[PDB]
Amino acid sequence: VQLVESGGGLVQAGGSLRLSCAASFSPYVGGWFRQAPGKEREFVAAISWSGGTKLYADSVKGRFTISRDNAKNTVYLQMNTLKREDTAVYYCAARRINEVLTTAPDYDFWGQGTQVTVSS
Amino acid sequence: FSGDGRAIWSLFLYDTFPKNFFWGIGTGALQVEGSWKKDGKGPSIWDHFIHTHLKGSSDSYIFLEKDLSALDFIGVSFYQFSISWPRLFPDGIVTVANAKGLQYYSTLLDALVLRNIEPIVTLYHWDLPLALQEKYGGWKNDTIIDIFNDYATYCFQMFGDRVKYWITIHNPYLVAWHGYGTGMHAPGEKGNLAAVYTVGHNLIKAHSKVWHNYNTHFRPHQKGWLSITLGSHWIEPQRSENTMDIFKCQQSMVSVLGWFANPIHGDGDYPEGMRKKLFSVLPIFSEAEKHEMRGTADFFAFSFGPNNFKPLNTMAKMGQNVSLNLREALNWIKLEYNNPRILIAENGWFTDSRVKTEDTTAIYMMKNFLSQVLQAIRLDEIRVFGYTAWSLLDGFEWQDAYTIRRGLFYVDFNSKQKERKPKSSAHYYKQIIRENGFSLKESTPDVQGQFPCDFSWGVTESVLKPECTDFVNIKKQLEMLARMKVTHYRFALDWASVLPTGQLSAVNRQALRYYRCVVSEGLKLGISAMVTLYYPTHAHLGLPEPLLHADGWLNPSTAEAFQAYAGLCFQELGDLVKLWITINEPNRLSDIYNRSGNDTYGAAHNLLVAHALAWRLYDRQFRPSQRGAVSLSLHADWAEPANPYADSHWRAAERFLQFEIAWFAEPLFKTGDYPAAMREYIASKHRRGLSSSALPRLTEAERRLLKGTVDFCALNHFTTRFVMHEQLAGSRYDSDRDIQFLQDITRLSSPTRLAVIPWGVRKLLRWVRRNYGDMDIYITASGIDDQALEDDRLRKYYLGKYLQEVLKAYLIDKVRIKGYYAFKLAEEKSKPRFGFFTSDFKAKSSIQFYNKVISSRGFPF
Amino acid sequence: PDVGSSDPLSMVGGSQGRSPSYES
Repeated sequence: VQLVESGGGLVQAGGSLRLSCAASFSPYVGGWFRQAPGKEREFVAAISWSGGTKLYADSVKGRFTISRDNAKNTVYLQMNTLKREDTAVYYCAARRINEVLTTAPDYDFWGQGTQVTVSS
Repeated sequence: FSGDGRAIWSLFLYDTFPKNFFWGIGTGALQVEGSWKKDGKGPSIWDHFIHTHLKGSSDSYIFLEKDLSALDFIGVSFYQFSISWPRLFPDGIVTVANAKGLQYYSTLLDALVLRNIEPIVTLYHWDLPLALQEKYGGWKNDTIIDIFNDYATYCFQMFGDRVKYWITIHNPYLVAWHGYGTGMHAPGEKGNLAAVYTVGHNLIKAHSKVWHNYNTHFRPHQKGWLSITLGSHWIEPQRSENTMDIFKCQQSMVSVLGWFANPIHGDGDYPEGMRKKLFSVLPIFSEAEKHEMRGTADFFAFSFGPNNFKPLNTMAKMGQNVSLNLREALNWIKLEYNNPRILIAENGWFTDSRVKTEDTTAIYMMKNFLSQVLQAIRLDEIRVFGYTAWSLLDGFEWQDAYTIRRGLFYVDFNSKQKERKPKSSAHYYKQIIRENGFSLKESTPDVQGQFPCDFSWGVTESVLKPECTDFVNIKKQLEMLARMKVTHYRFALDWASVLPTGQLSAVNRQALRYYRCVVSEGLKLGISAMVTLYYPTHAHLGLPEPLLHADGWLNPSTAEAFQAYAGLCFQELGDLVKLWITINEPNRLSDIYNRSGNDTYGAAHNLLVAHALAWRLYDRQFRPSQRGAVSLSLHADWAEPANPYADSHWRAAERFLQFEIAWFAEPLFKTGDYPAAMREYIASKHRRGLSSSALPRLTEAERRLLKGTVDFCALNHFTTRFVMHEQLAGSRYDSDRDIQFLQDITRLSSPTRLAVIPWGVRKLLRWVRRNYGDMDIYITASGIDDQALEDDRLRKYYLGKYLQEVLKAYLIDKVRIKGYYAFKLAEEKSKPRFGFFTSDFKAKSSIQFYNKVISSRGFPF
Repeated sequence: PDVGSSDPLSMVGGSQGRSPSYES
């Protein structure tokens, strides 16, 4: 199971950015984590196999929305009204058992990481 | 295809199911688990519905051991249970799973695989998580479709390793109709028309999404099957074959079963009728949704049981008549949906909640249902591969709560231990599985052998009234007897025609001459006569009018009149006639004296005296010269217990025989007095304030007269009764024997409901032999009616089988059985078709069959 | 069929009925 992030880069604050994780069989839970230099990885958002269950971190509830298209094996993270507090490396994760969990030891496969930078 | 079902409305000798047929039993999570708020189970709509609209259950969730014990006792191959969604996912959305509930289902699945029991797992059996009703509107909101597919996905992932049979929803018809139409079921919205059809729509669409999920992602590595359980009722037309009653029948079926079946098992759409009748209440499938509904079931799971039948608002009957005929229902599925493979996913009935373990009717309902399934498989070629009895154990039965029971296993809910006791149907379903059908065990295999060269082969007729070859009557009879290889003929005289006075002072001598002519013509055919003096029938009591109006058989002088009549007939026929029956079935003559219980006993006392006076007259004054033999015929149907696991029903079967045969047989054959069993039983129910009837003791003179007054034992045997112990009220004869009867509607039977139960005659002969010893026995009546007027296959069948058991009683059991008289020779037009010849004197096929047996002296090798 | 009774098909009788012999 390989995952690939797309759509990082630099954004003006209050702007918007959209990451996608493409995967290469079975159903899975799509996850997203962000990590800043010297801090522990923090959960951002996750989504059940057919999208009935979406979970978000409080710090992003309202601004971020997660969605997926199973036909293309892609989960999307739609980030709107980005803060400087949102600058981090963003990792997509996959978990096989269709249970939406918020801690990183619960995800089996991890993407390489994409950088998101919010400047003024 | 759609509509092909209406066709449905416009000798079966199979006992055992296909090899590899598949036997199971079911439960549903909410009925049996208990522990509704335990180990972080979320509440369901049914938890809320009970604590709002009503007032531990089987406690399976803590007693898994005890239900695995019951499964092992039954011997089922599969067990069908359901996963309580809120016990896994308290808020239905698939956030963190509740690990103690996952442990329970995992532990159950492990145990079944290790006991070699296939799990059939049902995702949704009505217990929707309360949080989805409150947040979304439950099945009203179509967001449920993915909430449901997520839940199934986890369930496939956690259990598909071990589960090869999956049901998405149990009976979506009730989900929509009673949840939102009637308000009988959670969540309890009444009259919400738009909801009913939106709910149905979301259930259909959710199922389909789960099927495709399973088809794509799990079937390749798990290789199981998925269906949905469609419940329905059955219906038959109000009027015989009314063309538009039949159309309403079809509408009723479509409205319940077609509504969900046509999208899933049919063309992919709702039924055309519904689409018209509901052009804008009913949602619309896009042409692409139509192609993704068609075919989302790997078999027809079908439910047929009390929940599609009661209460009356469950289905629209549309003026036509309700029906429990499972065979026709299965046939309807075969024509509508083009002969799919059917699993019966739920079947059974219910018993009242004060019945504990002796569920007699439950056995016969199960027998009847199973019989209809076997007919469906064998006669109609319906691909029924499995049967789910319902249910494993008593539980909470939805809106009825604990007012009905449906388990094969009793649960006393007031005991903490909640033990699972096998009911009678658990014993019965156990043997069903052991034998893979109907107990082929009371049916011993054919014997080869022959009756002795001097056996009497008879035919019987009833009363003949008088009109030698002059008499037209006798010609037509001779023409019949000439076509039979019988050696004996048994016919009755009309007492009132011989002595219209009832006194010898006025003998009709022409009547005796006609009777004599009957005997003498028969001797020319080489046929001996057994003459019955008095043969009472429903239509004609048979008494000369003066003694009828003088109280009939309640008048002790009616016994003396009979002695006068006997002597006359012995005098005027006894040189020709060497066999005599005084009275035909006097034991069943009690019913004419229906009134007092002491009335029927008194009439029977005078009937015994009549016989003993007639017989002693013969023994003293006519046997020396005539060297003939004299007895009487007792009606002697066999009796077995209705419920064979009730020691009380065994005792009722012996009490029946006491009251039926020993009533007359004990005084006249053995002891000169009534059988002890009868006098002593009638003692209790009168010493216990229930009956004002006494069975009068008999004078030592009365004893002396009746004792030993029979030359042989004569039995009219037709059928076997299945008897129940039931303490009845009243003081009538019927009341004192404390017996009710159960018709096993599933046995090969005649038009008039005579059961073909051959081995009953063998049991009877041995019961007779053991109570009354090695005296000689003639079967003086044996037959069955039959609609067929040329090819009476049922008569042929009865005759071959019963005579085979009589042979067994002769060759194997060594019963001194000397003769067999078949019943009967001809039939009258209004009367049941019991004859070997039609009313027009045309011969039926059984004659050739009876002759062949006679020619062979049995069934030689 | 009395759909509300536990013996909807009325199998439990209590009436023996006449023998073949009494129906002629």
